[PDB]
Amino acid sequence: DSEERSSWYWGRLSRQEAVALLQGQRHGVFLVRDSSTSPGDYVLSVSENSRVSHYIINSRRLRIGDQEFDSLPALLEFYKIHYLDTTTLIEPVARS
Ligand SMILES: [Cl-]
Ligand SMILES: [Cl-]
Repeated sequence: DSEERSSWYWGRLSRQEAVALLQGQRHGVFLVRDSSTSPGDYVLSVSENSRVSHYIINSRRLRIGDQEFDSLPALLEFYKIHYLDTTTLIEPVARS
């Protein structure tokens, strides 16, 4: 009913732009961007291991590795609770 402030979703953001935003952020700081190469898919970018990880989300059916979810919020919630490689999702990257 009411529009929300922009948060974790950045639409069609390049990998380079995602890195610019996330490099140096505390581990678990993240965003989601549209796939640059595969219409319909997404990428979860997250500060991790002192660098930036980019997890491919393949598409009510969203798959990351061997884990499937029925929505992006569900996927993000799952990885707030469960580790990816070395981090969980903590919070969306802040906007200037
Ligand atoms: Cl950290
Ligand atoms: Cl931030």
